[PDB]
Amino acid sequence: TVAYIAIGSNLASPLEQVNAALKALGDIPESHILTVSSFYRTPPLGPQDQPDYLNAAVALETSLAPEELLNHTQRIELQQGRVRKAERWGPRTLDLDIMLFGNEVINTERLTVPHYDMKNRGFMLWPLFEIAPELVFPDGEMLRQILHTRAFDKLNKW
Repeated sequence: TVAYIAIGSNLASPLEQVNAALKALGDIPESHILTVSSFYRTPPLGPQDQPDYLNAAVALETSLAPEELLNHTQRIELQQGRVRKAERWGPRTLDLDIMLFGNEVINTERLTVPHYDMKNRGFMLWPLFEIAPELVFPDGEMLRQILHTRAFDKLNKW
């Protein structure tokens, strides 16, 4: 199998925060680094001030349970996905959501393979477009079919 995971960090370090999930995504048991797009850099929020939204795509070979695979990444996000700051570490900056899970669909109260928030974003589809520009979503949708229908502004590489 193979689950398309994403990577989002709210830090401004040389892949110092992404490196944590990068190796952890491949550290997920029953899987192993199969593919990983490049790191992007979407502009801020506009009115306020959002950091370098480093959005990347991944293609792990996780044969685990969509819920466990979710707990795994989520575990790395909270376990080894937090910034350090003296004796008072920071919040969770490491992000890793299962954009997809091979060719299946859940959409349950606990699961949601067809990343309910990937077919409506302009910073989560591009990364996947760098490894699966023609990703045929489980339900049938196409990553390209969404980028062409919305024409989301491309993002620069971090």
